[PDB]
Amino acid sequence: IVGGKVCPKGECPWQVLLLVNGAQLCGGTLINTIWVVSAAHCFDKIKNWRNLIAVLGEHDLSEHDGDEQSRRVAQVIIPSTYVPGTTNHDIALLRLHQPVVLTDHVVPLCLPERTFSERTLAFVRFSLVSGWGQLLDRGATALELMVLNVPRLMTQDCEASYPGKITEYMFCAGYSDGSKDSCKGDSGGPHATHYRGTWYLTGIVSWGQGCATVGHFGVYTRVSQYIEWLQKLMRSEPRPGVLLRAPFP
Amino acid sequence: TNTVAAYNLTWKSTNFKTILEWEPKPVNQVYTVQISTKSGDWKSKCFYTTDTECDLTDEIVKDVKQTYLARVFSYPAGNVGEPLYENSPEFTPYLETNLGQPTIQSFEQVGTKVNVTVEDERTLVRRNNTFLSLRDVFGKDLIYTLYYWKSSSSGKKTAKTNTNEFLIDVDKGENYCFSVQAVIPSRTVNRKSTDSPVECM
Amino acid sequence: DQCASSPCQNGGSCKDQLQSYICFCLPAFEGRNCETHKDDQLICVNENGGCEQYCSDHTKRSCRCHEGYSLLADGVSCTPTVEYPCGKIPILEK
Ligand SMILES: *C[C@@](*)(O)[C@H](CCCNC(N)=[NH2+])NC(=O)[C@H](Cc1ccccc1)NC(=O)[C@H](N)Cc1ccccc1
Ligand SMILES: *[C@@H]1O[C@@H](C)[C@@H](O)[C@@H](O)[C@@H]1O
Ligand SMILES: [Ca+2]
Repeated sequence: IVGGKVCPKGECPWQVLLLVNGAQLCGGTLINTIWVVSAAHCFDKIKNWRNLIAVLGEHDLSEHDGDEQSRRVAQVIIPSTYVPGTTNHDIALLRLHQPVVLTDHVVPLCLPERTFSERTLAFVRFSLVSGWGQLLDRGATALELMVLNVPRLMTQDCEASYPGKITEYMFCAGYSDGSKDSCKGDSGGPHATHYRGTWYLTGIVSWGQGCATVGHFGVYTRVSQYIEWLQKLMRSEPRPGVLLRAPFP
Repeated sequence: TNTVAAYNLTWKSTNFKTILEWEPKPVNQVYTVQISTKSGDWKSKCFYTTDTECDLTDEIVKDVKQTYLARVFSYPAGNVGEPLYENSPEFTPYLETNLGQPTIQSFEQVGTKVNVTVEDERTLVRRNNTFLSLRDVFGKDLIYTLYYWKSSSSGKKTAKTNTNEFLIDVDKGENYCFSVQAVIPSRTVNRKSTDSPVECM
Repeated sequence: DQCASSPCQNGGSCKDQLQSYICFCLPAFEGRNCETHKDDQLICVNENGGCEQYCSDHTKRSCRCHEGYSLLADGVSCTPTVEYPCGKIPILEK
């Protein structure tokens, strides 16, 4: 996260940390005790799917205070329409092998209905994005969870920054003055929108041209397009093999 | 090409009565308007209308010093990855709303002096279930210019006031006509109102 | 004065300008001529139909709640039915 602030311990309770071989990979969003939403591109290069780990209730990576809960990722589900090395359909649904326990420091973000997200949440100006990613473009990652308030754009207003590159499965958020943005390592993290006392999942940190670069915005995966797809899969019975390309729509 | 984007978005605003106007007349499509401040949520108005206008008064009077942006969505008729839209110019009500035509409330004469009182024009800014006056909103920012003359006046004379009354000197036996103009000297655009209807002794 | 047409509807008040007019409307009305009723607009596209969470048409007007919440008697509010409902932050809530 560039130009943000440390998220106070417990105030971003749905934030997930994904590790591979103990190494920092990406962020993610808990939406119930079993299921986590992340970015598809985070998994382009996994060699050993058995060493894939999700950590909840995390805050400081350099310390262990006892609120952390680790779970093995039993399944990574990705839209069949997603193509590794490209931007479109950058979303993944992760099944934890065992559910996490909900606590003051571990709580799911709500997955909204499509209509509600399209009609109401889409027009809430600001939303929070968070992660342990780079503090600057091509800089070092953060040890403490970082958070950032960013404004949302409809795509005609983003069109100039990314001509013919923003699909209906994306949206832009951030600042063209090059001061605040999500960044490498924040992928899969929530873009979370508050409405009437409750927080909802509206976006996923996906991609951008640099980080907080003048004249450009962060690009986020438009979660509203995947509500139906996500809910159908949360009902499907588990299958052998960690990775799974599920048809979209 | 199920819809066409609106265009020539224009703010029509007088005493804070603020209407957004656009083209074209709807063909097989309907419009929805949104308005916001630079950092506020979007508020929708005039849902699925076939009008080429939208009254946004109740939104802008909430804070007339804020700078507002509106946008008109085009929806295909009967079929209500986003809809086409167009952005309005930015609009700051306190600085841009047209001062309405003033009106002379009264004028009294005694001796070689005359009072000319301007009616305190009420605006569309509601507060406590009542409409605030033009001077309630602008205070010292607002002045009035009095034009006054007689049948034999080679030219109109001018007076000015920080309030709503003029106290001028006149010739004993002569009848004068009057006309007032509302001015906000600090403005850069729409600095002056139109002239008031003329009242004569 | 162009107000002689009495364009301002619904108990509105007309005020004459140079070559037009403006309508002062009652609190329940807006529009150039006070023609719009502010009450007759209970739809999901308009302020979420007054629902706290989910809304539905076609004609809220049927509000609903996310899992872990239930709809209250007012027919618009949602209340948690579990200890750790989604989208709420315990450390602040307390
Ligand atoms: C995977 C995530 O950690 C990371 C988040 C980047 C968010 N950036 C801003 N400014 N908010 N995403 C990436 O690193 C992607 C990876 C990628 C995705 C699709 C295709 C190829 C690579 N890379 C970027 O975001 C860079 N801007 C590079 C880039 C890739 C693709 C298109 C345009 C730029
Ligand atoms: C003019 O103003 C409107 C708002 C109403 O109060 C009318 O009764 C009045 O004459
Ligand atoms: Ca830790």
